[PDB]
Amino acid sequence: RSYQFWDTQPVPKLGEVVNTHGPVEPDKDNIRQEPYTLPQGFTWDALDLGDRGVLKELYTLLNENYVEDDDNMFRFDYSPEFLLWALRPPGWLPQWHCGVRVVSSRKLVGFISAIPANIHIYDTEKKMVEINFLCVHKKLRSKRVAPVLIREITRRVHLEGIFQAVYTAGVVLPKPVGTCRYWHRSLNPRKLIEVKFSHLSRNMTMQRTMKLYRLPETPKTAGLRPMETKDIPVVHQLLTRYLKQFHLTPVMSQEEVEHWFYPQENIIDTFVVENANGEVTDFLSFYTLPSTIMNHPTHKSLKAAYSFYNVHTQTPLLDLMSDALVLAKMKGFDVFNALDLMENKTFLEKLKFGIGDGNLQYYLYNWKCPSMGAEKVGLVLQ
Ligand SMILES: CCCCCCCCCCCCCC(=O)SCCNC(=O)CCNC(=O)[C@H](O)C(C)(C)COP(=O)(O)OP(=O)(O)OC[C@H]1O[C@@H](n2cnc3c(N)ncnc32)[C@H](O)[C@@H]1OP(=O)(O)O
Ligand SMILES: Cc1nn(C)c(C)c1N(C)S(=O)(=O)c1c(Cl)cc(CCCN2CCN3CCC[C@@H]3C2)cc1Cl
Ligand SMILES: [Mg+2]
Repeated sequence: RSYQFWDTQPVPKLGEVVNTHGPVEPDKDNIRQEPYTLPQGFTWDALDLGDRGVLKELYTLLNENYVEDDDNMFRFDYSPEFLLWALRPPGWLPQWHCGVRVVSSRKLVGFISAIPANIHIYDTEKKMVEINFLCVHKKLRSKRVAPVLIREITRRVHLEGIFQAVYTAGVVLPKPVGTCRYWHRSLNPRKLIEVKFSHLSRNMTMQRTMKLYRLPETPKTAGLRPMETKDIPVVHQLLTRYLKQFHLTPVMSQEEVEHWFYPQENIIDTFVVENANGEVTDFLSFYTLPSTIMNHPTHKSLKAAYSFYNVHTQTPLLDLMSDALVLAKMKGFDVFNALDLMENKTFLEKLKFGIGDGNLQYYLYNWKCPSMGAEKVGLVLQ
């Protein structure tokens, strides 16, 4: 595919060999003050997610027009409260919640977001942004609106003095820094087979499959408990030290650790291991993101838990993730999803995860560096 838009952007070309490390173009010392022109009848609007009505409008846009599987059976159902968690971390800016509205009706038909993040990439730490929730309403598709959204968020980020970004997508664009693969652990195999997320091996029965994926009723690790306020510093310490081994990671402040890990029901779960000495030595975490199930008579929503950050120093990772599955099961999740990044390959096959179809490509904007294997990627975006 010849990339009409992406060929114009400061990113390496697909199949460019990259032996260097650094920006593609210099920081811009003058920035376009005027928003990019949209097609006639549409206008920019910064979305105040503190206005419940506006948040609801965004919820609806994404609920109806965001990412679907290739067979149009599932669509992500990001909740309003989840969207607040994902889009208002420390340093969030209202101008980086970038909406497109119809002029006449004010209907929300487009969105893109940036949130700030300090990013470690090989031997460099840079203040960057993370781009997510790029969404164009189905009736506006293939009219070149996404490039305008990308240029406009780029402009708004440039105005704040930031010249690099990190982002992920299911599609191949110039040029991935790394490629990960989704893996899936059945928790409720009957429902997953009923809704055609999984399929029964012609070998096996339903009772056999349920027996195969059965988990204990309680976790095995000594002194596992939910994260509490007093754990914020040590969770930060554990995460900071653990992430140094990977080549692409966030560098979180203690306030960011609080934001991303402190438990919020139906959004983010974090459990810490406090040993017999009273020291916190490990933690596991996973976020809540259901998918709407289209066209099934009895089942309307697929409850999925997503592996977030799991830090081990004294508990074996295999055991940590076993307890993660048990906890997810207890809370009523149908499936536990995880990528093959960080050290996840050490446990996926052993804990009966099955490999999915979807790839997640990782990208940097305006940063040229060698690509890395999935096991060196240490960043998880919602
Ligand atoms: C320094 C600061 C920098 C900040 C910015 C950093 C970069 C941020 C980049 C964004 C990070 C997003 C992170 C996420 O949120 S990934 C999730 C993306 N969202 C969805 O998949 C939801 C469902 N799909 C849609 O809403 C639309 O189909 C979208 C909006 C995806 C495309 O709209 P539409 O279908 O109406 O297409 P068009 O005619 O307007 O535009 C076609 C052009 O756009 C290129 N395209 C297609 N898909 C993607 C994609 N996922 N990332 C980047 N580019 C993409 C495509 O190759 C083509 O360019 P080229 O092939 O001609 O070159
Ligand atoms: C049950 C279900 N519901 N939906 C909606 C889907 C697709 C399924 N599957 C069938 S799946 O196997 O679970 C699966 C698959 Cl095929 C592909 C992907 C690629 C995710 C794309 N990115 C773009 C970037 N964004 C920022 C970080 C992630 C986010 C989304 C994810 C999954 Cl989760
Ligand atoms: Mg379009």
